[PDB]
Amino acid sequence: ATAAEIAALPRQKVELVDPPFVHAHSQVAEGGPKVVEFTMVIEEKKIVIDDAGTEVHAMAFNGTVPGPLMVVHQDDYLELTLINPETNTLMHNIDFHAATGALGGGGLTEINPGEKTILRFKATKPGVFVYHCAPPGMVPWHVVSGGNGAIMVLPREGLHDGKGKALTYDKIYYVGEQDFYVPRDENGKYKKYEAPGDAYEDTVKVMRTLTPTHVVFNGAVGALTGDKAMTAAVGEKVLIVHSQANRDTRPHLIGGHGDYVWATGKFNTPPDVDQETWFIPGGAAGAAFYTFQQPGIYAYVNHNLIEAFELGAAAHFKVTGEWNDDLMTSVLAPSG
Amino acid sequence: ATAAEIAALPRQKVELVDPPFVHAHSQVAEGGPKVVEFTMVIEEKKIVIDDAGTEVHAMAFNGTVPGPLMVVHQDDYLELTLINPETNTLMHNIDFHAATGALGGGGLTEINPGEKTILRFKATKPGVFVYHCAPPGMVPWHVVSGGNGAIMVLPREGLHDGKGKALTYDKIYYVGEQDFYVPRDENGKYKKYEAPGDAYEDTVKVMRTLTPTHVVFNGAVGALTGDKAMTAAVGEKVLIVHSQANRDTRPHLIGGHGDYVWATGKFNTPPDVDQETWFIPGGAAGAAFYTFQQPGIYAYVNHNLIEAFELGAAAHFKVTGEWNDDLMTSVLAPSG
Amino acid sequence: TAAEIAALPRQKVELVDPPFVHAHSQVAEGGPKVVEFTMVIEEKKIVIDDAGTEVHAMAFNGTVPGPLMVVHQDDYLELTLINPETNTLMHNIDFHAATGALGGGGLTEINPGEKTILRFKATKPGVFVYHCAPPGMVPWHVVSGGNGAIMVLPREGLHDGKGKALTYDKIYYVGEQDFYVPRDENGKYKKYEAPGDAYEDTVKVMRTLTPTHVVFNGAVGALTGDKAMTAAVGEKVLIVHSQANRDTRPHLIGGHGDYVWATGKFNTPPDVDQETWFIPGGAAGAAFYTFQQPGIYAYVNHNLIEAFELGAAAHFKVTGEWNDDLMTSVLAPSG
Ligand SMILES: [Cu+]
Ligand SMILES: [Cu+]
Ligand SMILES: [Cu+]
Ligand SMILES: [Cu+]
Ligand SMILES: [Cu+]
Ligand SMILES: [Cu+]
Ligand SMILES: [Cu+]
Ligand SMILES: [Cu+]
Ligand SMILES: [Cu+]
Repeated sequence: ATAAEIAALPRQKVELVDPPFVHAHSQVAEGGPKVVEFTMVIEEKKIVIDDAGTEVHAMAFNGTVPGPLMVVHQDDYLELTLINPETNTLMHNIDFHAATGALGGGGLTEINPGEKTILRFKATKPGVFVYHCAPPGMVPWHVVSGGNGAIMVLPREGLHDGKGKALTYDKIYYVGEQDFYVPRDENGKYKKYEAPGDAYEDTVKVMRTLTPTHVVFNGAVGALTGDKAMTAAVGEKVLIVHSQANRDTRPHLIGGHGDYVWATGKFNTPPDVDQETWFIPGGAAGAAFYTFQQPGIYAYVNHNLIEAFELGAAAHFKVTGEWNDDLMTSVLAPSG
Repeated sequence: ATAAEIAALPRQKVELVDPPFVHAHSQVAEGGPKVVEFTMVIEEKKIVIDDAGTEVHAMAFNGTVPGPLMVVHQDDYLELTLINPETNTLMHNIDFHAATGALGGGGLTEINPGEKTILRFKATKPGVFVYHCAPPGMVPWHVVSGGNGAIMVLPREGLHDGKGKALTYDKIYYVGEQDFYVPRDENGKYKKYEAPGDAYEDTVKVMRTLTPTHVVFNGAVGALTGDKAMTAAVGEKVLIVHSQANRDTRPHLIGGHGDYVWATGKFNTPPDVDQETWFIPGGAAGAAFYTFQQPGIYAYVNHNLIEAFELGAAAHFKVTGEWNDDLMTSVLAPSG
Repeated sequence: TAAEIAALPRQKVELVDPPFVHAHSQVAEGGPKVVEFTMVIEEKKIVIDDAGTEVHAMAFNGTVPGPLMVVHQDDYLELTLINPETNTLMHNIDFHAATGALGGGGLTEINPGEKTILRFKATKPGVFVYHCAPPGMVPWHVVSGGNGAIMVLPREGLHDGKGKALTYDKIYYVGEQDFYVPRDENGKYKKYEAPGDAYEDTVKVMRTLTPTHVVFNGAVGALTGDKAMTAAVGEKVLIVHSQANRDTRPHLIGGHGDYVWATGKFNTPPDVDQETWFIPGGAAGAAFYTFQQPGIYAYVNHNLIEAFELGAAAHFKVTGEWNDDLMTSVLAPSG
């Protein structure tokens, strides 16, 4: 399309919602290509990531870790207004893995505090894709400070399986998985800082060990458990988008499966089926489609169980409905 | 299916065999759906995991690390009797990745010492699947103490390749791979403990490093070597089921290939072909099919070669038969 | 038959250093050939970073990684492997592409002052690791750089899932190396007189499973600056990537993998529209991309700590015209 042609396209302004929720959208595309507009402010904020009061200087797209999921369709234009507020201390930018050229938008979106930019890219490829901050000289530091999220580029005709049967989700959740590298003192205590810059040297030392101190969902230990558990009902079709901008993960729905899993996150690559545990490399997002069959609490985990139950990479689903004794039954309950 | 229909189904009681062997089964299902019955006693026991005599307090399904492979067909019911003897000190349970609901069975199988339980589940999806102990609050500790195994749910029609050709193995082996985290003293020598509980806090410390001290097949360094080497012959078709309940692995047959590899372990997902090295994420089982073409010794390894040759993740095959100079020949043997 | 093999054409090929690849045709020309290669194993000190950090490398053909060898399915690869009397160690070679004798390693154990010639039939199409593998010292030889890759092209060249021909304009080979360099008490990398002096200290670092360096083409920044890879808008590029010991996750920052044989095997259909692909330790993968935008791209292991802190970052410098349909700055950074 020409510049004049793009300028003629319908503009639709989208209002983002916080992970793990996803803003309103249509699975099948509404008419021809549109310029879908989003705005996010990059917020620098202290976050507490565990019950010990451990702090991280987070870089939060739209105020969250991870930043929110943006949903467009293949061949829409994603037009992001990105804003760096005056109260911030650092330059920030954005690399969209979905985009083509200028380091994913990174080379065109470098904003100092008090600056804004507007980037437009054509979403030519269907899938779930990571985005992250990537300032030259400080790339992994910003990323492991929570400066990442994802987008979903839906096929204009919605999702399908390998064979062409439509796959339509009733619910969609976005899990952003985060590896943190929090410096400790000589007593094994996590250190605190009064400015993001103050933690830099200490953090880089920990980063180089390639061993995170915490691995969490939605920015904290227990962020997606208890009250903040994701919800479903027996018979509901759920899509779980999962991203990790820096480090590998192996998602697993304990009590469930991934009926269809785009493990690479790309919708033109046919999904794997009947998955127990899938694998998403650092720097990617994946998506799993499941229909719930049993009510109760599920644990959705990074299935390195040390990472899940020692380091924080565990979420819950709360599922309502009738128990199915055909699928599973206790023939003899625990007894002498 | 109703309770009355299931009650009407035939029962078979299977005798489990120790890994790497697999109990007598048929690849193609004989008859309609059965209720397949297994019994396992969990043993808390001291095991030696290397030639130095390093010991671990293991949690051992059926007394072995890994626990034995259970084999059923799709839409069979698996009915496990699980026994926690009174000589044990901890509660145990079981999560079948093959199963649907109650945390894979974990929520219905919490047994204290002196207790037993019977769990039935419908095997709705064909593939190889991990099972493991998963007691709330102590999940990874039990798993990395050896408390894991696998099952195989064969399609009723046996195995096929991606494209409708039947694949029939002559023999099957199950390689359970285990990451162990053994505390060291101030001179780097492995510590021993009187009771399982004594080791807990030191072991958690090593676990948090995400660096296993040992990575072994069938419970110990070199367990599948010497007169315990796996065997085949030229022309023989071998299925190799491989599981890792906690940590990623990258299986490789040195001198051979994976002709068909269900790297995700799920038989409705078409296998990769002509593989050098496949990838099995932590919390999953995979399976490779190979037809041996050359006689001699092969090493079957996790192809992080440090993990293979320093940490313990190497097995051998001894293969009998005639050498094929077409496939490979020494034109000029090592000479001055 | 014996005569049929004996009668097949023999052809000598000259190797070139990574990231470049020797002359080859994508579509096989004629029937099966015996393609002849020669490599001299060089034990040599190499510098791997900007602080002058040294490794006693084992370098097939004098390079880390060793060079890419290219043949076609059902060709034979016939390698003459030479271990100079000036070397101190025995070496051999395991071809993951080959069948038997531990990939060739059991037939190629050559002491200093020896050579050997190995022939194998390249029965399966794909990119495959090769590495040194002396019994009992396998990982030490591999993490000292003694590894490379080969490509076994389908006789009919590459195809997509629908069997449409994929023809590259150029090919690069990125060999990724995990190094495990000992440090003294003050955190300074140690140096050693002979390779064997470093053995015990090196194995200690190896057991932490934590590399000190993760590099492309044998050194931090080897494929950046005046040594960036190059392309033009519209140009079709195959990037072959190997890691003989440790997982990696390649990502073309600014680009994609249009077709990615993540397993490296050409009979396994490629994944498409890839953001970041995954290559397990002990394998090679291949990605096909058609550049759409000019500029600098970063080609990385997308554990960004490995990429930017440990060395796993390369560049592409791409010429041609910007495409505003694909991407445009609507409002440039402004106060
Ligand atoms: Cu940034
Ligand atoms: Cu940032
Ligand atoms: Cu990225
Ligand atoms: Cu247990
Ligand atoms: Cu347990
Ligand atoms: Cu599990
Ligand atoms: Cu060597
Ligand atoms: Cu050696
Ligand atoms: Cu190898």
